[PDB]
Amino acid sequence: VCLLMGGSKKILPDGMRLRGDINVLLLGDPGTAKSQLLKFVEKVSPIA
Amino acid sequence: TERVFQISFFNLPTVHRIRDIRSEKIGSLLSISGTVTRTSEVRPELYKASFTCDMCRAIVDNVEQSFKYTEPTFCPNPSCENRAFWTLNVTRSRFLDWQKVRIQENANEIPTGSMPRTLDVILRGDSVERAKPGDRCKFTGVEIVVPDVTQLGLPGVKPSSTLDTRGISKTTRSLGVRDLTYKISFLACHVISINERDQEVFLNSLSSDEINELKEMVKDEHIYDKLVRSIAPAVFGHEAVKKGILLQMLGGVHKSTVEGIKLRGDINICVVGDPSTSKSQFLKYVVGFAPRSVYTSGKASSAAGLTAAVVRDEEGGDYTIEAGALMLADNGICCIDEFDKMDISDQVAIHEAMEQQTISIAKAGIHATLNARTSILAAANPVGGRYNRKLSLRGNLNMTAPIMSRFDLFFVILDDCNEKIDTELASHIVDLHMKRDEAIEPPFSAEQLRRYIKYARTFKPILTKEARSYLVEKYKELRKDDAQGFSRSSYRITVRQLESMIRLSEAIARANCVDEITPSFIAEAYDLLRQSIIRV
Amino acid sequence: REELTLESLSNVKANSYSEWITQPNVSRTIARELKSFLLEYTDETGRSVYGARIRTLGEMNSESLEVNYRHLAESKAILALFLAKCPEEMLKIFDLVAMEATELHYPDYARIHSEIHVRISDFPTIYSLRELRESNLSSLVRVTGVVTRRTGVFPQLKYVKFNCLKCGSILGPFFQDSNEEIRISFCTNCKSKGPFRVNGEKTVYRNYQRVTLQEAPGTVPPGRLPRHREVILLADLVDVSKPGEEVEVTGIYKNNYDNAKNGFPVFATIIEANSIKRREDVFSWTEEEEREFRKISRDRGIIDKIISSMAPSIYGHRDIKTAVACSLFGGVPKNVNGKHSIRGDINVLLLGDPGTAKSQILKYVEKTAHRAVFATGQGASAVGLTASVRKDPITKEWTLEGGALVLADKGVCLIDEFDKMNDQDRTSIHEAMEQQSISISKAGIVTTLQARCSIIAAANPNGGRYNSTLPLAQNVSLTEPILSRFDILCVVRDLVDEEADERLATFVVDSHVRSHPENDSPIPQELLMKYIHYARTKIYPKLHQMDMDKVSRVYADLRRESISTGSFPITVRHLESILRIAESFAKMRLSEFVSSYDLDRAIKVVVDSFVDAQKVSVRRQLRRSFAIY
Ligand SMILES: Nc1ncnc2c1ncn2[C@@H]1O[C@H](COP(=O)(O)OP(=O)(O)OP(O)(O)=S)[C@@H](O)[C@H]1O
Ligand SMILES: Nc1ncnc2c1ncn2[C@@H]1O[C@H](COP(=O)(O)OP(=O)(O)OP(O)(O)=S)[C@@H](O)[C@H]1O
Ligand SMILES: Nc1ncnc2c1ncn2[C@@H]1O[C@H](COP(=O)(O)OP(=O)(O)OP(O)(O)=S)[C@@H](O)[C@H]1O
Ligand SMILES: Nc1ncnc2c1ncn2[C@@H]1O[C@H](COP(=O)(O)OP(=O)(O)OP(O)(O)=S)[C@@H](O)[C@H]1O
Ligand SMILES: [Mg+2]
Ligand SMILES: [Mg+2]
Ligand SMILES: [Mg+2]
Ligand SMILES: [Zn+2]
Ligand SMILES: [Zn+2]
Repeated sequence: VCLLMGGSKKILPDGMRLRGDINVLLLGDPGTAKSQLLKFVEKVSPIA
Repeated sequence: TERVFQISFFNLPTVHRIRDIRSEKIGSLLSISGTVTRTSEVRPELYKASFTCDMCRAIVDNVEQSFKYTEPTFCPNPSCENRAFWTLNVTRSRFLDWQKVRIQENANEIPTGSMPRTLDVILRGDSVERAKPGDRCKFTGVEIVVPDVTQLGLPGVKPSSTLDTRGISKTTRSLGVRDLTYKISFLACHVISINERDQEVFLNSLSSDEINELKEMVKDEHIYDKLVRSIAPAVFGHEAVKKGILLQMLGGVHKSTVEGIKLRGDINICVVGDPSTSKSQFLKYVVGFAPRSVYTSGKASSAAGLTAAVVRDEEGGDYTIEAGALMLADNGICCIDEFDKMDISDQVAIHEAMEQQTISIAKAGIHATLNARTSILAAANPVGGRYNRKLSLRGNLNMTAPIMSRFDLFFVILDDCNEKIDTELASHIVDLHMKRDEAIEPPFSAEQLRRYIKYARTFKPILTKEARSYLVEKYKELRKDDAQGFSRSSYRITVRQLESMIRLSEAIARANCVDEITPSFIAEAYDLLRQSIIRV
Repeated sequence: REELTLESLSNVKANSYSEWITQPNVSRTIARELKSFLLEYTDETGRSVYGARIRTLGEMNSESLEVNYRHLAESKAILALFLAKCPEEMLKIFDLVAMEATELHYPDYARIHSEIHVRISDFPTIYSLRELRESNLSSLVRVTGVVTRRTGVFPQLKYVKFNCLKCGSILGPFFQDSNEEIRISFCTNCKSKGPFRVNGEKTVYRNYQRVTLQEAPGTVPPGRLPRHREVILLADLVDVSKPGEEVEVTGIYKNNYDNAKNGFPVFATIIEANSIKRREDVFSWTEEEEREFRKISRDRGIIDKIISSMAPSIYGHRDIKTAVACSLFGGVPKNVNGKHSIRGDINVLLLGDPGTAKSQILKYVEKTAHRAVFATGQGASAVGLTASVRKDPITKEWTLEGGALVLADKGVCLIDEFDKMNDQDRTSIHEAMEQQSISISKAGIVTTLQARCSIIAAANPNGGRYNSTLPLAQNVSLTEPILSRFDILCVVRDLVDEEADERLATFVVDSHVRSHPENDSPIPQELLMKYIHYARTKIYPKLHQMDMDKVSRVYADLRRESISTGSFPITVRHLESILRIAESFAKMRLSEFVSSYDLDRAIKVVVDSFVDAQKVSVRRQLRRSFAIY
């Protein structure tokens, strides 16, 4: 949910862009639904 | 209408090479020889054209087309007085059969450092399809010239023709300039080479004295042993390899199932071993004795040279299939020396022909399925340049497993520092150098041995009922011998060995010239196969 | 004089048969006499075969009349000889004759089809493509061969209406044929001879196709290369002979007229096909056949009958055949709410030593499966396993080739040599097994093709022989991610038993004996193939909560004996493979719900596959842990 929302981007006066998107890693045992939650995120995101 | 007659001269006093062809002999009868590489499909050639005039819609026939498209000059009706406007109507025309053969120089006729020359021979009439790729044929006919526009840009003063502009009565741009550049071609009226599956038709057309000697050879008791001793007389002491070569040159029978598995009866042999063990002297012997045999090397071959290629002679010209080594050796033997040196892709290409005995080329708009019914006699060297006795046959050979499976026999030849054997090999090598053919003493000459093999290839061996059970028992014995625990066979046994045994038994039955496979033949095949496996 | 009879037809007053037939005095005689031949000829039993053929033609709105050559030859020998002599002037009179005969029975038929095409069949003289010479030109030949290429379907001018650019006038229909294009120089309204353009909108067209017919490689004499010809299919035969099909083409052998490349006036030849037929739909069923399927399904032990039916020249390998049947019938895909997706395909791996018949169980699946695509890790590259946008170098146009997994979108993909594959093929197969789709962004094309295929793979162990002491993961080149996607793993090793080896050799020598060139309870193949197609198309089984309890417990047991061993993880993927194989077991019985016995069989298959993929030390789960199942 947080990754789909993501944080707010900042464009500093320096041109220093601060990122708002969230990156989430799932290290896990095989058969733990990691791919199925990736496929669902692909389906539910507007662009994915 | 009228029968066209073909006068076919032959038996000329002399035979010319491709490089002996010179421009003095244009339009003259003469004989050449060459190895056929490519043959055209028979095509219709306009011989007596019929023409319709646009003014007078009459029909002028029997317009002889000598060598090129030629419209008539005078109309049949006197009123028209037209000469330049005509139409060819194809149904009302007459045609001949035309095939264009391509012939290369024979391997023994190429000069030092030069490359083989190629010539386009034109077969016409009843001589079409009398030459097929791979065969060395001699042609009798006319040395002709055909237009060759590719001579543009060549050095020298190329000839040209201009219309004579005198006696023409100008009034005060009519060029008519043509290029007289030609190339030498050949028009053959006679082809002779320099379907046998039925036995009786083969024996019927064969000289009586040869029947005398063939039936004497069949009447002989140790005919198998004499045949083996007559295989590769120059090589000394490798008798298992000679047995295998003889059986390969005889072959089994091709059997097709109900659904079309199409079991193949061609014995494939691989010869591996230590350096200088005569492995390439057996491949040398096979090519030059076995009919339709093609010899090639691992590093001098490509996937498009072994199997058929899609080539183009002229830019802006169409594409053609020139026949590969696996097709020039069709119904024969392909002797591939240094199989290990050959690239992986070429090995996969040869695998495509070992599985289905067919090659599929789908390149450039040609989607042809060619058949390559060939036995592959391969010579290979183990990795590291020397056989490892304490390593498996697979570990010794870089040859891929899909290729290795289709080889029925693996003859591993190892040399040893045996006092007597070395003294006797060396006597043979030096006597083979001192004398030329007196040092070779085979029980049968190549002529009658080839005749016997040609006769024995016509049989369909059948195995009797006890042969089936003993084949089962021998397969069981091979399986029991394998995976024993201490035998450590070089390559392990499966149902491919059982099929190898059946076809080897059929080859042995052909060697003995009997239509029934005696169980002793299965025993001999079992021994020959079993002795091939080397314990680690 | 101006009208002849059948007896007087033989005497030819012209130089050749073409002028004889073109002569109106002979043309009307031939037309009348063929009109008589269509009407009178009847079979020995009494059936007027051409009567029934006309009724069938009228009742199916077809424009092809299947005229035989026995009947013409026996009834009117001189006309059959004329047809075999000049089949261009004939089949033009007789097409009109057939049109008249079908208009008599079916009046007002010209409004439907302009003309009836006649398909001469059972021609006696069968030629070979290498035997065709100039003497066969302009005549009717009957060759046989395999189709190797087809060039689309193109319209060809048949009834040309030409627009006058001076008036704007549309000149009437002018019949154009396969000889050459026609042209008009005379107007009517303004009598202009200037530019006259074909009007595409008002012109009538016919289908046209070129098929390359190449000699069957088996029939070619040794040392000779197969010969090919170009067969022209016109307006009714288009798209009936796929490449690789062995057909018998009856047609007219003629010259393609268009000489200086050869130095000789040499013409190419074509065969304008009259009738094309396969010499020897398949998966379609009738109502009677559907009833037969539904009745044979009700018999008990049908699953074992189907299992034994598969691969009837492959000895033993009964677990392999069970897995092959399960994959052939397959499960059923499921979407919860468009949010969770589960594949309904059973991927089966065959890990075996050399000479274990793995390739033969792949060719049999290609035999029996509808929409089955065969590919290899290395070798004959009929299909590439990878979707690519490739520019064809001869036709100048790009093509988006879906991979072997795309071509068999709803069927089976059979991969041989799955142990050895390129990284590209490995990635393609892995991502089409994970997502059931093929994503491609090449040459401006960005699309996700569908690859909802069931994968049957054949592999060789890593080294040459299976090692029971080592686990399956390190006995073969491919690694954890790809092996997990395989629902069933059939591990077969080359055993060392006296009895098995004896009986396999008895089977092979019997097959060799049967196959000699001299005379020296399984469901039938075609019935089974139609049965499998019907079951896949019509049967979508389900389960019910009544069978939840046992399955859950089994899953738990599988887990606990697996971590105690610790060698192989059995995850939720194994429960979902049990479910899929249960759906397949119900499918082969034509059932709509999954019975508990189907669940038991699926559990048995899954546990057997998982157990046989373990080590000998880990194999205890078979003897005393999972012996209950
Ligand atoms: N907690 C769970 N709830 C529901 N289904 C699950 C659960 N865990 C696994 N599955 C199912 O298990 C099957 C395989 O799980 P995957 O999503 O492929 O696991 P994974 O951990 O991503 O595997 P890898 O690491 O990619 S090999 C899917 O069909 C999931 O629906
Ligand atoms: N387009 C093609 N499709 C299939 N096979 C072909 C094709 N072109 C050539 N071949 C093969 O090549 C053989 C040679 O026949 P042709 O191609 O007609 O003759 P060719 O050697 O190209 O001679 P010319 O110079 O064209 S008369 C054929 O019999 C086929 O086996
Ligand atoms: N048993 C033998 N009989 C006759 N000549 C032999 C024999 N063994 C070796 N030779 C001779 O030794 C040489 C062997 O050369 P090859 O026949 O090319 O050997 P090879 O086994 O192919 O060697 P590699 O594998 O290419 S290093 C030739 O001079 C042979 O005539
Ligand atoms: N159980 C069996 N029943 C019948 N024939 C068999 C059996 N096992 C092996 N064979 C035969 O053994 C040979 C093996 O050929 P394939 O079926 O291609 O084997 P394979 O397992 O694909 O071999 P690799 O691994 O590709 S070298 C064929 O001639 C089969 O007919
Ligand atoms: Mg995953
Ligand atoms: Mg050598
Ligand atoms: Mg295989
Ligand atoms: Zn004229
Ligand atoms: Zn006009």
